[PDB]
Amino acid sequence: IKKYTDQRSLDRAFGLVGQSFCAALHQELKEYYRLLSVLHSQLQVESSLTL
Amino acid sequence: IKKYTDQRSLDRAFGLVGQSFCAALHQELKEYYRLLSVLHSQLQVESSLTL
Amino acid sequence: KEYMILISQLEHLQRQGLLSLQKLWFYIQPTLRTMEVLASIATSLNKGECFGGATLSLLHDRTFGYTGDSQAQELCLYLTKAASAPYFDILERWIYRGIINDPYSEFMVEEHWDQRYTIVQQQIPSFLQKVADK
Amino acid sequence: KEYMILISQLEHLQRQGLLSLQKLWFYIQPTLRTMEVLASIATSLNKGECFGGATLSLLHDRTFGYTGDSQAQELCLYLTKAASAPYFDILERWIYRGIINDPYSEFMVEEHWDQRYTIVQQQIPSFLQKVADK
Amino acid sequence: AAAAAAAAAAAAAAAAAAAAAAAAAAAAAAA
Repeated sequence: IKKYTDQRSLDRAFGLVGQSFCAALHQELKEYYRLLSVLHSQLQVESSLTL
Repeated sequence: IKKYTDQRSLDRAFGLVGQSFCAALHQELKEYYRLLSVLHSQLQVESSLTL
Repeated sequence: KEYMILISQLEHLQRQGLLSLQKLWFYIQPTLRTMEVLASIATSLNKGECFGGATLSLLHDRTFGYTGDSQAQELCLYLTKAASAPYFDILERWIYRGIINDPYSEFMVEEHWDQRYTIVQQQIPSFLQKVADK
Repeated sequence: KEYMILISQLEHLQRQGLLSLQKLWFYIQPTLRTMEVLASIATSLNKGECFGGATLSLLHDRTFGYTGDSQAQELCLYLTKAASAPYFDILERWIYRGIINDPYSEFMVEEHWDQRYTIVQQQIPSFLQKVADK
Repeated sequence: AAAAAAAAAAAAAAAAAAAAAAAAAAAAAAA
C-alpha cells in the first residue's frame, strides 16, 4: 500500500478517478495506523505483553 | 456416561427425545467437573492433602 | 472472535501460572461443543456442495434436528437467519422492480413475450414449493 | 454426612503429635450416643418387615418415650419429621383433590356409593383411629 | 467492540475465580 502511493504522483495524469481511488486507498491507510497506536498504548507495563 | 455420549452421535435418529436425554446427561456430567476443579485448587500452593 | 477471546483471558492467569489440566478441561468441553457442531455443519457442506435456496433448506432442516440442546439450537437458528437475510433481500429486490441479478445464481428465478420465469428445481426456499409458486 | 465431617475435623487435630485417646473420646462420646440411638432406631425398622402407618407409629412413640436424653430425642424428632412430611403431603393432596394414586401401596387407604375404599389392617396409623376413620 | 468482548470474557473469568474461592473457604473454615 505504501509503494502504491509512491507511484501515484502525477499532475493529474490519465484520470481524476484513478487518483481518487488512491486517495481512498490512503484513507484506508489511516485505519491501519490507528491500530498501531492503540496496541502501543496497550504496551503499558509498569495488560501483559504476550504475542 | 462417556460411552453414552459416544453413542449419542446421530443426525437426529430414531427419536427426538433420545439425545435430549443425553443433553441433560451432558449438563449433569458438567456439574461433576466443577467439583473436580475445586479439588485441583486444593492440590498446588497459592488445608491438608489427606484422603 | 468469541472463541479466541477466552484463550487470551486465561493467559493472564498463565503469568501467574497455576492453571490445571482439569480447569482447562472444563472450559474445553463447552468449546468442543461449539466447535463440533460447527465442524459437523462444515462436514455436511463438503459432502453437499449446495448453494442458494438449496443451502437455505438444508439449514432449515438443522433447525429441526438440533432441538433439545438450547445453545446448539441458538446457533443453528442464527445460521439460518444469517443465510435468509441475504436470500429474502434478493426476494424483495425482485419484488419492488424486478431486478434479477445473479453473481452465482443466488435466487432461483432466472430471466427468460416468453413468460418463462420457471422457478427452478435446483433451489427451493425455507418453505415448500407453494411459496415459490407464490 | 455429619458423622463424616466430624471425621475430617479430627485429623485436623491429628496433623501434629497431640492426640491421646480421650482428647478424641469427647468426640467419641457424642458419636457413641449418636449410633446407639440411631441403630436402635434402625433395628426396629428392619427385622419386623415394617411398612405403612406402623413405621410412622413406631417413630412417634420413640419420640414420646425419649424425654430423658435431649440429643436422643432430637434425632428421632428429625427422623419422624423427615419420614412423615412426605406421608403428610400424600394425604394432603388426597383430601384436597380427591383422587389417589399409590405407586407402591404407600397409603393406608387402598382401592377396596358402590365404589369402596377400606383402611387396611397391615398399616396401623400413627394418627388417632376416628381421625383415620374421618 | 473488541474491548467490549474482552470485558465479557473477563466477567466470565471473575465468576470462575469467585466460585473457586467460595469452595476454598469451605476448605479453610471446616478443615
